[PDB]
Amino acid sequence: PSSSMADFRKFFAKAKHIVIISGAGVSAESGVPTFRGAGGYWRKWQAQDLATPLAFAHNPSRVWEFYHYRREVMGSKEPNAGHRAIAECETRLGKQGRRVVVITQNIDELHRKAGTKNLLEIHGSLFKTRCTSCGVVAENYKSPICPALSGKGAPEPGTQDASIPVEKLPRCEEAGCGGLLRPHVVWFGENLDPAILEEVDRELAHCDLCLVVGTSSVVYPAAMFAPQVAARGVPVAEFNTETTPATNRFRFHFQGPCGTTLPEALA
Amino acid sequence: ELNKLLGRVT
Ligand SMILES: [Zn+2]
Repeated sequence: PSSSMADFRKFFAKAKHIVIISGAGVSAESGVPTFRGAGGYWRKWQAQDLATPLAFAHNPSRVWEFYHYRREVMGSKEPNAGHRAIAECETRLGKQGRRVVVITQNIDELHRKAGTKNLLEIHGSLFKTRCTSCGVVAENYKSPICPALSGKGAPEPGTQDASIPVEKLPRCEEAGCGGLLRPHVVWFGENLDPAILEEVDRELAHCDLCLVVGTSSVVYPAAMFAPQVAARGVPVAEFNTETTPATNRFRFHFQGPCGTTLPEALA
Repeated sequence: ELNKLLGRVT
């Protein structure tokens, strides 16, 4: 792939429907832990170990400690220069009748905090719950999410399981329900939301320029979205700290922290 | 239906 910013900027000046696909690389630049690399653990586990219907079925306390930790950590995190350039570009182009859509694998809401309005959160959100009895999905920014979790969730190896009984984990507040809540986060082995997938398929079919930003952690189907666009002849620009297994299918590859490359690219 | 699945081949 090319690293000609001048060539990318030519396409950028004319594009009417831009899809930006973001992965954890963009969150790591704001210091948000991801729990996925070689070496990236919470206690003795990684995200793929805890973000699973198996972990929740067998140890819902532990899975809640882990998402509690992640919610509380966000308290003190801010969107970075890459989130901002993406949000500013959306705003600016929309005044020109041009469309920018962000499809994000991230669940941390930093794009939303930066001002991105056209945001498809394909793996859900740290700050949503879903009731496992009635299925209602609700916003929840409470700190702590329930009292039994106050002080829990510490990441250090050695840390004991809180072992909170299911009755004192987060519970649905809908009148007449009382069911156990779960994070409204898509786990490994589960279906993505069919409504969101329809949007994603439609946006990808219309777009005339695709950006792929901080997607070194490979997850399906998201890792297929940009190859699908490139396979139609549409230019794809990858902004990442390293190459990925799909890099050789894209038109552009710009190496470096997204925070350094995006502000220039999207000016 | 389309599932979330970890990429392993690399
Ligand atoms: Zn309920």
